Amino acid sequence: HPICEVSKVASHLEVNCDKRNLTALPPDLPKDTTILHLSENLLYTFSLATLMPYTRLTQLNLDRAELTKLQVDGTLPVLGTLDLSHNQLQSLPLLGQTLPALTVLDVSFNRLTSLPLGALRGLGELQELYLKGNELKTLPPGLLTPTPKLEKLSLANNNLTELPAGLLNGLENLDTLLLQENSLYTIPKGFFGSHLLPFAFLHGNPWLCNCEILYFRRWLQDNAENVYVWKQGVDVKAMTSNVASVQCDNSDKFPVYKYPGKGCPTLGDEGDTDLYDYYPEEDT
Amino acid sequence: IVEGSDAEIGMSPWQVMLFRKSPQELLCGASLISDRWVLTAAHCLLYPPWDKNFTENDLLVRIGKHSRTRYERNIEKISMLEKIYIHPRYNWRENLDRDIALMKLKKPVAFSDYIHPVCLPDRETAASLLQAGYKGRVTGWGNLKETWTANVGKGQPSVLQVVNLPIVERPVCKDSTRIRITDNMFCAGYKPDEGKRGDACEGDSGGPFVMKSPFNNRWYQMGIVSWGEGCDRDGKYGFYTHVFRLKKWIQKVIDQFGE
Amino acid sequence: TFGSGEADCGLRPLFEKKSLEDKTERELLESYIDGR
Ligand SMILES: *[C@@H]1O[C@H](CO)[C@@H](O[C@@H]2O[C@H](CO)[C@@H](O[C@H]3O[C@H](CO[C@H]4O[C@H](CO)[C@@H](O)[C@H](O)[C@@H]4O)[C@@H](O)[C@H](O[C@H]4O[C@H](CO)[C@@H](O)[C@H](O)[C@@H]4O)[C@@H]3O)[C@H](O)[C@H]2NC(C)=O)[C@H](O)[C@H]1NC(C)=O
Ligand SMILES: N=C(N)NCCC[C@H](NC(=O)[C@@H]1CCCN1C(=O)[C@H](N)Cc1ccccc1)C(=O)CCl
Ligand SMILES: *[C@@H]1O[C@H](CO)[C@@H](O)[C@H](O)[C@H]1NC(C)=O
Repeated sequence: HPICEVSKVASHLEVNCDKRNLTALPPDLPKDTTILHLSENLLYTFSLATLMPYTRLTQLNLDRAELTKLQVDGTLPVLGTLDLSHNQLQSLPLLGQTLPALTVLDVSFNRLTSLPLGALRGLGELQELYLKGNELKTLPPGLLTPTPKLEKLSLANNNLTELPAGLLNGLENLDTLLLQENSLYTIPKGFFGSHLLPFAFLHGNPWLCNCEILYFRRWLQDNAENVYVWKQGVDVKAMTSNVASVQCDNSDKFPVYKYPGKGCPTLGDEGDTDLYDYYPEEDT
Repeated sequence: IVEGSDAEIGMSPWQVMLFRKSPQELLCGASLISDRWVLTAAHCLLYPPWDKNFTENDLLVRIGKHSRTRYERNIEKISMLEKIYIHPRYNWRENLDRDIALMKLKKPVAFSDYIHPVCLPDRETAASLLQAGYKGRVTGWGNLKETWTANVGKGQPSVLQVVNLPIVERPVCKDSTRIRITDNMFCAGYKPDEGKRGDACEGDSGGPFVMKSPFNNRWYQMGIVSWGEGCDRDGKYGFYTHVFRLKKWIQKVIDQFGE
Repeated sequence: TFGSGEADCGLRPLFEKKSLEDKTERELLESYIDGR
């Protein structure tokens, strides 16, 4: 009866206020609402505090509503998912002390150009971070420190030129890393650490293949089967790996995983393997 | 595992995969005995004859897996090694006597439907279950055939394999190999006159040989896949490290340091 | 001195714990009876 659509299944409520030209939240929606969709509205400015009630709200969708100012006021101790993608944010909202239960944060496609110091300070129990499509150029040392449980990190389509040598410190559970389509030319010393990365996307970058592109040289070699090329959703990037997608100077026929360091220092430290032959034969 | 079958989900929760970081390859198998202790074969880490010598920093431990190669979302757990302990009297020079090694995870692992510890044999359980004819069970992602020579069929499975094998009496074990046997190992497999087949194979080492107590219904790890000559060859038997006999050395390191 | 996990060991969540038996554990159980 309101302006939105109210539904259910189990002890959860789901309200859908998409594309309803709203400039604020349609007052008095089920107090037991768990999911809230306010997509494609006109919330140039929004107040979290305005949701203080509905104490069973877990998922909040404020995408495509051209938001430029989010007022982080009240608390949503049960909010877990938060989509702020496709908006006009120019500075990242400090959601630490406000959304303790958050596990998924998508601030993809906004107008972020850099990240605050203690950006994520507080949301330590976070699992997925989406920042694809912004214009970030550099990252803070310890940006993920507060988020040790992180499993997925998307930094594709940004203007990054160089990554913090110790960005990935901690992150024992990280499995997907999207960095495609940036302006990266080299990878720091021990950037990937000892951790195993199932799905990495590094294509669409101008990799400067010299003598300090060797670390990343062997890494590509070892993780050849873990490098994929992003196509789109529903695809499940678990379809045919492709380490050749990472190319020198983004130059086609110049895969980084096939670049002899010719006259480079230390003839045995970086990319010193490939000593024996192997003949594998697995099945369906 | 040769002549085995695909394992059921969570059927061998204690199954551990010994992963090599670079190049990325499955080396051996192993088993979980506690939230921070793994048990595998010694020669999986050290084998001077084949200049094999893996240090903590060269490996990873994948736990709670089913598929041999697919990363499994929120099913498997990847842990790093804090310390490797190979039996100080492991005989690599001749017959891999005391083929055993303990690994200490850098951080404890939480259990799940897929990740659980197996029990180690005690005085009575060892004496009760280790009898010729009684069947044990071996699991592993190892080769499905002798891969060093041309043979029909695939080399390694896509899913963890399982096979049930009868414990063979020493005499039969001894005279089936020219390799010198010790009290620290035992062999198992079907005899030429039994009809059924099955045996471990390369890549299966470290994997556990487990038996279920008919008394308390708990699964105990009686052995560790150690060696054999060929895979599932008539009149030939697989040899496993006798876990119980080495119980005193396990206890001694496991319980050595505080925490 | 410690490990952690025993007393609970050897009991599979998806099986013993749910009082379910896997497809071939019987093979093992029938092996404990003299086969003549
Ligand atoms: C399996 O692999 C291991 C390596 O993968 C083998 O161990 C390696 O052995 C060499 C010995 O040749 C070690 O050499 C360096 O360390 C020794 C000191 O040893 C002790 O302290 C180390 C910590 O610093 C530990 O890592 C060791 O385990 C041990 O406790 C130093 O004395 C050496 O210095 C020498 O060389 C430098 C030049 O670099 C000179 O300045 C010195 O004067 C001296 O001559 C080395 O720095 C090596 O560290 C060690 N690596 C590891 C991981 O332990 C292991 O032996 C092998 N197992 C078998 C049976 O082969
Ligand atoms: N048919 C079997 N059940 N085979 C089990 C072999 C398991 C395998 N082990 C092996 O391949 C070990 C290493 C040395 C040679 N070897 C063997 O199994 C061979 N018996 C040769 C040998 C025996 C005794 C002493 C020295 C050499 C492994 O760890 C995995 Cl790659
Ligand atoms: C990022 O690169 C794009 C593409 O050329 C450009 O339009 C934009 O101005 C760059 N952003 C910054 C902050 O440099």
